[PDB]
Amino acid sequence: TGRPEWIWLALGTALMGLGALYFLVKGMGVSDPDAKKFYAITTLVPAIAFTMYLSMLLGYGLTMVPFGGEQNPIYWARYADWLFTTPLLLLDLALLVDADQGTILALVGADGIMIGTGLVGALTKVYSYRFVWWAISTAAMLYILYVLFFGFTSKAESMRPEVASTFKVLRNVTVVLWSAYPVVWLIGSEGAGIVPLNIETLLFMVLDVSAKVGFGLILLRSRAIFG
Ligand SMILES: *C/C=C(C)/C=C/C=C(C)/C=C/C1=C(C)CCCC1(C)C
Repeated sequence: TGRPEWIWLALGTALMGLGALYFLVKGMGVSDPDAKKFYAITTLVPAIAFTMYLSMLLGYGLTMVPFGGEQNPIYWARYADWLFTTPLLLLDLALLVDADQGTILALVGADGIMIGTGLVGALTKVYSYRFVWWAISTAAMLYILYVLFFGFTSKAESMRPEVASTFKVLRNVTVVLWSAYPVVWLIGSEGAGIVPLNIETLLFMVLDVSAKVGFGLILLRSRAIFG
């Protein structure tokens, strides 16, 4: 096939794999129970991303959805990735500030809605309705971000500055990166079709890698993960 976006898919696969292995190696050397916890969660994130990037690289996770008078290429494998990686990242943040079970449940649920409606919208055949689903998915993301900024930050204040400071950074990277996804979707292949798929794939790999390996590197190198 040789689609123009394959190089970005290859680069995404490469970076997710390397990040996974490094986390795995670093994770199985640590003896601390809590640290192990964070390591297992944070290693799984890029591990899942790797498998999906690899699949997409190999020609799977791609479907032609008709709308706008065109046969649009929609990479659905992405949602198969995010469905499990986004809530896991959320869990990492939750465990960090000792969030309550109710909060976590609500965050993971909002996250499920976000990815769920997101895919439904990415698959919808009525052009205008694609944006209705997109709209609901974004509303869910804003809820998650609101909670992370207003809820979590507040509880991270019962933690040690080292932990509060680590969370702030992770929270910040998350707010900035996550905020970008809906915009990429809106102007890319799933939306307005303004930004071409190859470029679109590039933007997604940068955000994905930053949000997983970037996030992991920051979290795992901190002393805040220790019991
Ligand atoms: C490793 C992957 C990460 C951190 C992915 C984050 C993804 C989002 C915040 C995605 C958000 C979306 C919307 C707000 C609406 C349209 C569809 C999505 C799923 C692209």
